[PDB]
Amino acid sequence: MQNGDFQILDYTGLISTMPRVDTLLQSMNLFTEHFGRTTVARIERLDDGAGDIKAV
Amino acid sequence: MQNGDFQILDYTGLISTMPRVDTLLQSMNLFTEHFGRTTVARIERLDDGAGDIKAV
Repeated sequence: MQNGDFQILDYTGLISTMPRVDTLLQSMNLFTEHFGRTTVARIERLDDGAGDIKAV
Repeated sequence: MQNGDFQILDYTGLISTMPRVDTLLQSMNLFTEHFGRTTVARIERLDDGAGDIKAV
């Protein structure tokens, strides 16, 4: 590596830094992946239960 | 050994001591070594990150 016009110098190394990227949620694997075709999706719900019987 | 000029003495060997020499820091092998040619050294640093992609 070149120093001033009439002098030289020795290059040593490179230092690099980058912010951390988190992957905890990815690791936990709580999300299921679906590969569709369109840009619209449907979800179906069906809720059921029961009541109480009165004397007659 | 003789004493004065006509008597004798018993010799009890040598006694020697030396001061401390601490190598705890050196032993850990923390530092690295680089050998070059000139008297002036350069270093280079590179910083990189990421961006917050939005929806369009």
